[PDB]
Amino acid sequence: IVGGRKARPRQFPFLASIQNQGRHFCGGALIHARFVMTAASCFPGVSTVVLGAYDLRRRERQSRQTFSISSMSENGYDPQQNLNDLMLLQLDREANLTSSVTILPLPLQNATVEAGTRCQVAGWGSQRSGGRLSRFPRFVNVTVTPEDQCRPNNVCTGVLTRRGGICNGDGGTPLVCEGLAHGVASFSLGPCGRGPDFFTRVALFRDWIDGVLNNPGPGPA
Ligand SMILES: *[C@@H]1O[C@H](CO)[C@@H](O[C@@H]2O[C@H](CO)[C@@H](O)[C@H](O)[C@H]2NC(C)=O)[C@H](O)[C@H]1NC(C)=O
Ligand SMILES: *[C@@H]1O[C@H](CO)[C@@H](O)[C@H](O)[C@H]1NC(C)=O
Ligand SMILES: [Cl-]
Repeated sequence: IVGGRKARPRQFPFLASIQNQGRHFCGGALIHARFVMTAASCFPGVSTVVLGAYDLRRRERQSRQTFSISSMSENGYDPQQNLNDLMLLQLDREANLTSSVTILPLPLQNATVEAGTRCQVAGWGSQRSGGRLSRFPRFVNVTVTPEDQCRPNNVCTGVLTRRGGICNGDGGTPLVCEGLAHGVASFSLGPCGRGPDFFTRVALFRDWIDGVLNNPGPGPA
Protein backbone atom coordinates (compact mmCIF):
# COMPACT_ATOMS: atom_id res chain seq x y z
CA ILE A 1 0.00 0.00 0.00
CA VAL A 2 1.21 3.43 -1.00
CA GLY A 3 0.12 6.55 0.79
CA GLY A 4 -1.30 4.67 3.74
CA ARG A 5 -0.94 4.37 7.51
CA LYS A 6 0.34 1.50 9.64
CA ALA A 7 -2.51 -0.70 10.78
CA ARG A 8 -3.05 -1.81 14.37
CA PRO A 9 -3.19 -5.46 15.43
CA ARG A 10 -6.60 -6.97 14.54
CA GLN A 11 -7.73 -3.83 12.72
CA PHE A 12 -8.39 -6.00 9.60
CA PRO A 13 -8.91 -9.44 11.10
CA PHE A 14 -10.25 -10.99 7.88
CA LEU A 15 -7.02 -10.37 6.03
CA ALA A 16 -4.98 -13.21 4.58
CA SER A 17 -1.32 -13.37 3.64
CA ILE A 18 -0.73 -15.81 0.73
CA GLN A 19 2.80 -17.17 0.85
CA ASN A 20 5.17 -19.15 -1.36
CA GLN A 21 7.87 -20.89 0.70
CA GLY A 22 7.07 -18.45 3.48
CA ARG A 23 7.32 -15.29 1.25
CA HIS A 24 4.18 -13.12 1.08
CA PHE A 25 3.13 -12.47 -2.56
CA CYS A 26 -0.59 -11.61 -2.39
CA GLY A 27 -3.40 -10.91 0.03
CA GLY A 28 -6.94 -12.16 0.39
CA ALA A 29 -9.85 -12.24 2.77
CA LEU A 30 -11.49 -15.02 4.74
CA ILE A 31 -15.09 -15.11 3.39
CA HIS A 32 -16.25 -18.41 4.94
CA ALA A 33 -14.77 -20.67 7.57
CA ARG A 34 -13.25 -22.81 4.81
CA PHE A 35 -12.54 -20.31 2.04
CA VAL A 36 -10.30 -17.35 1.24
CA MET A 37 -11.11 -14.97 -1.62
CA THR A 38 -8.19 -13.60 -3.63
CA ALA A 39 -7.21 -12.73 -7.21
CA ALA A 40 -6.68 -15.35 -9.89
CA SER A 41 -3.83 -13.20 -11.15
CA CYS A 42 -1.93 -14.26 -7.97
CA PHE A 43 -1.63 -17.77 -9.40
CA PRO A 44 1.31 -20.36 -7.63
CA GLY A 45 1.79 -24.10 -7.02
CA VAL A 46 2.28 -24.84 -3.43
CA SER A 47 1.32 -21.85 -1.50
CA THR A 48 0.07 -21.39 2.03
CA VAL A 49 -2.51 -19.12 3.63
CA VAL A 50 -1.81 -17.25 6.85
CA LEU A 51 -4.66 -15.71 8.86
CA GLY A 52 -4.33 -13.70 12.05
CA ALA A 53 -0.99 -12.18 11.08
CA TYR A 54 0.24 -8.73 12.03
CA ASP A 55 4.04 -8.53 11.49
CA LEU A 56 5.00 -10.80 8.65
CA ARG A 57 8.44 -11.38 10.19
CA ARG A 58 7.11 -12.60 13.59
CA ARG A 59 5.81 -16.04 14.52
CA GLU A 60 2.76 -14.81 16.39
CA ARG A 61 1.75 -18.27 17.53
CA GLN A 62 -1.23 -17.32 19.62
CA SER A 63 -2.74 -15.14 16.87
CA ARG A 64 -2.01 -16.94 13.60
CA GLN A 65 -3.65 -19.78 11.83
CA THR A 66 -1.93 -21.39 8.85
CA PHE A 67 -3.42 -23.49 6.06
CA SER A 68 -2.65 -25.44 2.99
CA ILE A 69 -4.86 -24.99 -0.08
CA SER A 70 -7.02 -28.05 -0.86
CA SER A 71 -8.60 -26.62 -4.04
CA MET A 72 -8.85 -23.45 -6.12
CA SER A 73 -11.86 -22.23 -8.02
CA GLU A 74 -12.23 -19.50 -10.69
CA ASN A 75 -14.99 -18.38 -13.03
CA GLY A 76 -13.61 -17.69 -16.47
CA TYR A 77 -10.50 -15.69 -15.53
CA ASP A 78 -8.91 -14.12 -18.63
CA PRO A 79 -5.39 -12.88 -17.86
CA GLN A 80 -5.10 -11.10 -21.22
CA GLN A 81 -8.05 -8.84 -20.48
CA ASN A 82 -7.61 -8.89 -16.71
CA LEU A 83 -11.19 -10.12 -16.60
CA ASN A 84 -12.89 -12.13 -13.89
CA ASP A 85 -9.85 -11.80 -11.65
CA LEU A 86 -11.19 -13.81 -8.77
CA MET A 87 -10.07 -17.02 -7.08
CA LEU A 88 -11.43 -18.93 -4.12
CA LEU A 89 -9.00 -20.99 -2.05
CA GLN A 90 -10.49 -23.86 -0.07
CA LEU A 91 -8.46 -24.21 3.14
CA ASP A 92 -7.45 -27.61 4.46
CA ARG A 93 -9.84 -27.22 7.43
CA GLU A 94 -12.19 -24.65 8.92
CA ALA A 95 -10.53 -21.62 10.40
CA ASN A 96 -11.33 -20.86 14.00
CA LEU A 97 -13.10 -17.50 14.50
CA THR A 98 -11.08 -15.57 17.06
CA SER A 99 -10.40 -11.95 17.92
CA SER A 100 -7.66 -12.02 15.21
CA VAL A 101 -9.48 -14.08 12.54
CA THR A 102 -12.93 -13.11 11.29
CA ILE A 103 -15.01 -13.50 8.14
CA LEU A 104 -15.53 -10.54 5.80
CA PRO A 105 -19.14 -10.37 4.49
CA LEU A 106 -20.01 -10.08 0.83
CA PRO A 107 -22.36 -7.94 -1.19
CA LEU A 108 -25.47 -9.51 -2.66
CA GLN A 109 -25.48 -10.34 -6.35
CA ASN A 110 -25.56 -7.22 -8.51
CA ALA A 111 -25.22 -4.80 -5.57
CA THR A 112 -23.69 -1.48 -6.55
CA VAL A 113 -21.35 1.02 -5.01
CA GLU A 114 -21.73 4.52 -6.40
CA ALA A 115 -18.97 6.87 -7.41
CA GLY A 116 -17.96 8.91 -4.40
CA THR A 117 -18.35 5.99 -1.93
CA ARG A 118 -15.54 5.94 0.61
CA CYS A 119 -13.79 2.61 1.11
CA GLN A 120 -10.52 1.28 2.54
CA VAL A 121 -7.89 -1.10 1.27
CA ALA A 122 -5.27 -2.73 3.50
CA GLY A 123 -2.32 -4.99 2.85
CA TRP A 124 1.34 -5.82 3.28
CA GLY A 125 2.36 -4.56 -0.17
CA SER A 126 5.15 -2.21 -1.11
CA GLN A 127 5.10 1.61 -1.29
CA ARG A 128 6.48 1.81 -4.81
CA SER A 129 6.73 -0.55 -7.77
CA GLY A 130 9.74 -2.80 -7.14
CA GLY A 131 10.10 -1.78 -3.50
CA ARG A 132 10.10 -3.95 -0.42
CA LEU A 133 6.93 -5.24 1.18
CA SER A 134 5.80 -3.79 4.47
CA ARG A 135 6.18 -6.13 7.45
CA PHE A 136 3.15 -4.48 9.09
CA PRO A 137 -0.22 -4.17 7.41
CA ARG A 138 -0.95 -0.66 6.05
CA PHE A 139 -4.24 0.90 4.97
CA VAL A 140 -5.52 3.78 2.93
CA ASN A 141 -8.85 5.54 2.43
CA VAL A 142 -9.95 5.37 -1.20
CA THR A 143 -12.97 6.67 -3.13
CA VAL A 144 -14.88 4.91 -5.93
CA THR A 145 -14.35 6.59 -9.28
CA PRO A 146 -16.88 7.59 -11.90
CA GLU A 147 -17.85 4.65 -14.07
CA ASP A 148 -16.36 6.26 -17.13
CA GLN A 149 -12.89 5.92 -15.61
CA CYS A 150 -13.47 2.23 -15.01
CA ARG A 151 -15.01 -0.76 -16.80
CA PRO A 152 -18.01 -2.90 -15.87
CA ASN A 153 -16.03 -5.93 -14.60
CA ASN A 154 -14.27 -3.75 -12.03
CA VAL A 155 -14.81 -1.31 -9.22
CA CYS A 156 -12.18 1.45 -9.50
CA THR A 157 -10.82 3.75 -6.83
CA GLY A 158 -8.65 6.76 -6.39
CA VAL A 159 -7.28 9.03 -3.70
CA LEU A 160 -7.01 12.81 -3.35
CA THR A 161 -3.25 12.62 -2.66
CA ARG A 162 -0.67 12.23 -5.43
CA ARG A 163 0.04 8.58 -4.70
CA GLY A 164 -2.22 6.30 -2.73
CA GLY A 165 -3.52 2.78 -3.28
CA ILE A 166 -2.32 -0.74 -3.99
CA CYS A 167 1.11 -1.92 -4.94
CA ASN A 168 3.19 -5.10 -5.29
CA GLY A 169 2.01 -7.68 -2.74
CA ASP A 170 -1.49 -6.22 -2.43
CA GLY A 171 -2.98 -8.29 -5.27
CA GLY A 172 -5.96 -10.15 -4.01
CA THR A 173 -6.56 -7.98 -0.97
CA PRO A 174 -10.15 -6.83 -0.49
CA LEU A 175 -11.67 -3.42 -1.07
CA VAL A 176 -14.06 -2.82 1.84
CA CYS A 177 -16.91 -0.35 1.43
CA GLU A 178 -19.84 -0.07 3.83
CA GLY A 179 -18.62 -3.15 5.70
CA LEU A 180 -18.61 -5.42 2.64
CA ALA A 181 -16.00 -6.91 0.26
CA HIS A 182 -16.93 -5.01 -2.91
CA GLY A 183 -13.61 -5.56 -4.59
CA VAL A 184 -10.59 -7.82 -4.95
CA ALA A 185 -7.37 -5.96 -5.83
CA SER A 186 -6.43 -6.74 -9.40
CA PHE A 187 -4.19 -4.21 -11.11
CA SER A 188 -3.28 -0.56 -11.59
CA LEU A 189 -1.40 1.13 -14.46
CA GLY A 190 1.57 3.39 -14.15
CA PRO A 191 3.22 4.07 -10.83
CA CYS A 192 1.51 2.61 -7.84
CA GLY A 193 -0.98 5.04 -6.45
CA ARG A 194 -1.34 7.32 -9.49
CA GLY A 195 -4.82 5.93 -10.10
CA PRO A 196 -7.18 4.45 -10.60
CA ASP A 197 -6.81 1.10 -8.84
CA PHE A 198 -8.83 -1.68 -10.44
CA PHE A 199 -10.60 -4.20 -8.22
CA THR A 200 -12.67 -7.15 -9.42
CA ARG A 201 -16.31 -6.29 -8.87
CA VAL A 202 -17.25 -8.90 -6.28
CA ALA A 203 -20.98 -8.34 -6.52
CA LEU A 204 -21.00 -9.68 -10.10
CA PHE A 205 -19.79 -13.06 -8.79
CA ARG A 206 -21.87 -13.59 -5.62
CA ASP A 207 -24.07 -16.38 -6.92
CA TRP A 208 -20.98 -18.15 -8.32
CA ILE A 209 -19.14 -17.69 -5.02
CA ASP A 210 -22.12 -19.16 -3.16
CA GLY A 211 -22.00 -22.21 -5.43
CA VAL A 212 -18.38 -22.81 -4.44
CA LEU A 213 -18.99 -22.20 -0.76
CA ASN A 214 -21.95 -24.58 -0.61
CA ASN A 215 -20.16 -27.34 -2.63
CA PRO A 216 -16.82 -27.78 -0.94
CA GLY A 217 -14.34 -30.24 -2.39
CA PRO A 218 -11.72 -30.41 -5.13
CA GLY A 219 -14.15 -30.95 -7.98
CA PRO A 220 -14.15 -33.50 -10.77
CA ALA A 221 -11.21 -35.90 -10.66
C1 LIG B 1 -9.79 7.97 6.65
O1 LIG B 1 -10.84 8.97 6.64
C2 LIG B 1 -11.25 9.27 7.99
C3 LIG B 1 -12.39 10.16 7.57
O2 LIG B 1 -11.91 11.43 7.21
C4 LIG B 1 -10.08 10.05 8.63
O3 LIG B 1 -10.42 10.37 10.02
C5 LIG B 1 -10.27 11.71 10.35
O4 LIG B 1 -8.89 12.09 10.48
C6 LIG B 1 -8.79 13.58 10.53
C7 LIG B 1 -7.25 13.81 10.67
O5 LIG B 1 -6.72 12.81 11.49
C8 LIG B 1 -9.42 13.96 11.89
O6 LIG B 1 -9.19 15.38 12.05
C9 LIG B 1 -10.92 13.55 11.88
O7 LIG B 1 -11.54 13.89 13.10
C10 LIG B 1 -10.95 12.06 11.69
N1 LIG B 1 -12.35 11.54 11.70
C11 LIG B 1 -12.48 10.24 12.19
C12 LIG B 1 -13.81 9.65 11.86
O8 LIG B 1 -11.46 9.80 12.64
C13 LIG B 1 -8.94 8.95 8.79
O9 LIG B 1 -7.89 9.59 9.42
C14 LIG B 1 -8.54 8.57 7.38
N2 LIG B 1 -7.52 7.48 7.51
C15 LIG B 1 -6.41 7.45 6.72
C16 LIG B 1 -5.54 6.24 6.81
O10 LIG B 1 -6.21 8.34 5.96
C1 LIG C 1 -27.74 -9.65 -12.17
O1 LIG C 1 -27.62 -8.89 -13.34
C2 LIG C 1 -27.37 -9.78 -14.48
C3 LIG C 1 -26.95 -8.96 -15.63
O2 LIG C 1 -27.91 -7.97 -15.93
C4 LIG C 1 -28.71 -10.57 -14.69
O3 LIG C 1 -28.54 -11.47 -15.79
C5 LIG C 1 -28.96 -11.43 -13.44
O4 LIG C 1 -30.21 -12.11 -13.57
C6 LIG C 1 -29.08 -10.46 -12.23
N1 LIG C 1 -29.09 -11.34 -11.06
C7 LIG C 1 -30.02 -11.22 -10.07
C8 LIG C 1 -29.97 -12.22 -9.02
O5 LIG C 1 -30.89 -10.47 -10.14
CL1 LIG D 1 -25.64 -5.85 -0.44
